[PDB]
Amino acid sequence: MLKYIIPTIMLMPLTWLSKNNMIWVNSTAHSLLISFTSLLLMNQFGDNSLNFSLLFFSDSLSTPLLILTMWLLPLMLMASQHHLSKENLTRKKLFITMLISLQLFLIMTFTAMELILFYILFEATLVPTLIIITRWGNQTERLNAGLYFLFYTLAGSLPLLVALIYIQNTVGSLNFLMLQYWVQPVHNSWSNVFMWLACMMAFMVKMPLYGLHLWLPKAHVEAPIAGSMVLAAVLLKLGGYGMLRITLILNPMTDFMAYPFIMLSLWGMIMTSSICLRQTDLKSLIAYSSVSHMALVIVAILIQTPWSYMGATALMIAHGLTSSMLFCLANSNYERIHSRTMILARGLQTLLPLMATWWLLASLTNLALPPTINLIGELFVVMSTFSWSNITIILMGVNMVITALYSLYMLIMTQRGKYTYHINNISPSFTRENALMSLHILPLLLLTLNPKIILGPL
Amino acid sequence: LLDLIWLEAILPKTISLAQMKASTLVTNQKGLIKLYFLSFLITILISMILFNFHE
Amino acid sequence: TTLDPAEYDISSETRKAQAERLAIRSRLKREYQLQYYDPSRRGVIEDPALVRWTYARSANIYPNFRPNTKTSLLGALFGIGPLVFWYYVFKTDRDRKEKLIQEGKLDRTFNISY
Amino acid sequence: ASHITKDMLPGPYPKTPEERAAAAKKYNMRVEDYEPYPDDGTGYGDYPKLPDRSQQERDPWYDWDHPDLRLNWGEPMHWDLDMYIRNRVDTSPTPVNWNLMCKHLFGFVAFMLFMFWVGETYPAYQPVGPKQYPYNNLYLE
Amino acid sequence: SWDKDVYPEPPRRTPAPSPQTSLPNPITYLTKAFDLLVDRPVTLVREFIERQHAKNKYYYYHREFRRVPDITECQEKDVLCMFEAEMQWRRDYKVDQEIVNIIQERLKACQQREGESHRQNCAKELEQFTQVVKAYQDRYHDLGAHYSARKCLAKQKQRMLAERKAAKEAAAA
Amino acid sequence: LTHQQKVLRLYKRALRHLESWCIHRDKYRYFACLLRARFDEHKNEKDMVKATQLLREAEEEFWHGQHPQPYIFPESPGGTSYERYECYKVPEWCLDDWHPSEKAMYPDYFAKREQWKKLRRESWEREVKQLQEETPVGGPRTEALPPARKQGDLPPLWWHIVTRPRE
Repeated sequence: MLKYIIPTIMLMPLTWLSKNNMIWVNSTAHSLLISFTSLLLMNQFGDNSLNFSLLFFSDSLSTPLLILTMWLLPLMLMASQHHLSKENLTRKKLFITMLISLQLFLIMTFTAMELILFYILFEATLVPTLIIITRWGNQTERLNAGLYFLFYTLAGSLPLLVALIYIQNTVGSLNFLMLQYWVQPVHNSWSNVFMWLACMMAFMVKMPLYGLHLWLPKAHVEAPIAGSMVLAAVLLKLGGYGMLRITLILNPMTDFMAYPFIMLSLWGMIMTSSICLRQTDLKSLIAYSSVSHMALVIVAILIQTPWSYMGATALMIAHGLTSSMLFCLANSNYERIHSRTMILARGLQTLLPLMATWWLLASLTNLALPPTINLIGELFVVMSTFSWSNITIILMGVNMVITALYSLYMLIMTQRGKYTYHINNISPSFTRENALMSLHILPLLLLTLNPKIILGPL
Repeated sequence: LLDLIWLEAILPKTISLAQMKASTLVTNQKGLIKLYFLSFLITILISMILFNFHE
Repeated sequence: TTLDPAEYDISSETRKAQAERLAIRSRLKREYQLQYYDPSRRGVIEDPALVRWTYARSANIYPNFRPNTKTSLLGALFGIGPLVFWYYVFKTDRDRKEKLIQEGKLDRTFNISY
Repeated sequence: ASHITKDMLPGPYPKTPEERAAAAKKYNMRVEDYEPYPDDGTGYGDYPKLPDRSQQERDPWYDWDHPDLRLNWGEPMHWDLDMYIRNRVDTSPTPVNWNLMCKHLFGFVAFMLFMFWVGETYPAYQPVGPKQYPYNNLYLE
Repeated sequence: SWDKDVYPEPPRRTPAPSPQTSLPNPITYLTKAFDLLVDRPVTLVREFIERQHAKNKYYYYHREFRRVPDITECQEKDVLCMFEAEMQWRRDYKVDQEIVNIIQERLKACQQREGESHRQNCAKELEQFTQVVKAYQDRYHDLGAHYSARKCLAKQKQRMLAERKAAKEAAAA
Repeated sequence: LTHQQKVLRLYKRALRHLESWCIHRDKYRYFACLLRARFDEHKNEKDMVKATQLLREAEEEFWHGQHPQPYIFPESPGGTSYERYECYKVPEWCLDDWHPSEKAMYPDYFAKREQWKKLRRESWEREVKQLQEETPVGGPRTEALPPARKQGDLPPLWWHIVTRPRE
């Protein structure tokens, strides 16, 4: 990034500098203008490689992943205005500035040129997220969930510093990923277990295994104004990608102990989606979908040898757009009925006809209907771990079975009637309610034409 | 019955483990200026007997 | 086959004074219909049978919980149980599969993928 | 926002007549077959004193149900017992188990002994001697 | 277009005539009418662009690179010369993907052109293609170091096993 | 469920499950009094187990041989095309928000809308006044007085009085 960070910091003395209620239109206007400039110099060529400027950028060359990070500040301000507009303007100016302040560090992350520039920016978050969790929620179990969001992420990430500083004075210096041409291999020892294990375990705490997922239906269940950092917290989970930067090199020959991470995350996949069909909180229904087919990448990274990196990259931004919109489907239809209980919202599909398509074309991407960005992602993972052992088609096939019965159970609960109650629920899904529900499927099915833009090196 | 129990049993045991031992160290420091100084002397003698400290 | 389901039995006069259990539900329905009809409500009724259904299922299982039994320690036959078995399979493959791959050949000439 | 009798407590012998009903009218006067004694199997954290479980079950099938909403569509006031398996599960059939369905496929399980043989059209049986001799005899001539 | 040696086919060899009867054949009604209805809006318009596109021309050139260093250079702690030996190397693996794409389409060429026999005829494809793919994954495909693509850190060392193990340790070859 | 109408709810289905078993029309009709003849055995006697053995042995030969997929009267609790009219389903009072030039159509129906609401908006000074009086404490089923002693308005007004018509 030459200057993408330099205009997006200039967004920040624009909000408080403005007038009265113009502060919504002034921020969303200029924030869309970066989306040309974000595309502009990037997506260049392309054959080994694009080192970009200096010690501040390797341009996120083979993993683009960053254009999606820049949609969101002009996607969340139109989403958050539903129940925020009762507070003071002095705090309404705050909640826009820390949200930009979350996008600032993510921009120097994903590119980062190093491994120690990564960590200090990998941990430069979690302060502006925690402010959106504790203040601006609903009734309690915010505060323990504000502490479960810490102390998993921070307990794991401190043994990175013990190992990353250990590499910096062992073999040259880690400062470049392109001074990683000289790499000594890492054999089987009793100290080289822990060098592999401490460097890996801090990434498992964000993209969860079946164990230690205990913080993920805490922060997403009790959640800000209209999914306002919940859209950010789904990117941030897939923004722990850096295992793709590390483990491709830098102990390349330890598959010897991959097996307690395979079987835990391959049997957990078939169970943690099965454990959600009896959910009664609607925002906790989606929160376990995000566990399951995110954890398919963990058996797609540790199994090396691409035709998996074809798919493991496409799955990071598969439900980057899907699981964002599902939260937006549930951040809407809560402004009208004030419960997230899935029982209560019946009698629907007659009252709001125009958003019936927005339910289905969401839930038709988990069924995934092969010409999308989804079953071009899974069917490379399926054809990859087939070549590990043939038996893995069974568990991953039953993964495809249960999530078919799982996604429709959220659709079919709205196809009932007679509504019994509800003198409220009048608002016929206004112009904003369809606009921020659009711009999700409009790039999602568009990129299926030429999805060579979404591919690794590979 | 499992996901909220035997993953929630082992790690939030540690919350109730340290606060079991964060009570034995203010409620046994209950004043007793007579008993500060009887316990400084045990510390000053056990440094003589234990290890490297004279060597 | 799941279940019997006991659609006829006897009465008359086993505890004939059991009546006015309907007086409970008629009281609720007289409470509900007087609540449900009004000219200006614009919103749902609370109906805390739902509130006691979620909150006694979401929370209030772990403050309830004591490990006094072994049927809650049964989970080692269910949690760590099958996860033992999947490790036993996968290291018999990729080892028996491995020796055949090195000692001798099994795949053909046109196996570029993989 | 209701705090008094929000949910259950560590029961189910905390003077059960005070529970149903202070609120949560599962029982009328703690003799209704749904007094909050039913902690079936103590030691599990699931279902405490709990105006809740092992109550009579298997299926509000939403039949005639003419009091009002009654069943599953129309939402009566306080009748939730255990759900999410009961908006798709029904009542008793005609006969009983007599598992003739495994006996129905048992007819071909006996005809798996007919999978051992062949089905050659010409000729018939001739199963008693070596005159059959499936393949050819001598050479050219 | 292209050159036919890269993409071969036999002639056309298309029979003809064979009427032999005064039975009413609809083939004279079909091709003698409908070919003219498409001939006007296609051939006249394509020619109209063809002069309009020949009004001016635009140029783009062949892009041929420079190959001075090759393989075993250089010393271990060097970066610069061991960058060029990977820029050498990665171009020698994107290209060697596509030569397998060419020979595979050659296999697609015969089989839809013969179809009926398709096995005992054309004599060449199943012999040529399986002497190229069997010459693919040996020494040119890091199986299974294909993840990092391991340019010259492992591309030589399959081929070290093709020298240090092969051709001497066969006992006694 | 009284013992008087205990046989009657079984008597309606005893012939109803029979007619799904016949093939002719008279085959049912020749069996009409023939089925009535066994039912006319015990006519007038006590109400105790002296006469409960009509019912206590009616479990056999009724449940035994009970309706092998009978006729179902398709507009019913069960049976096909019973609750099928649901794509329309009559969403009554969905006419709150329009942003008009869509309230242009039906100028007389919107004229008549505001007229009927006076009975709905103003009946609580009268109906709810006696509702605390006519219902003593917590008694059984909550129908009002059937004229409400001057004008029944309604009590079920207007959700049961103007409810959804079928088509």
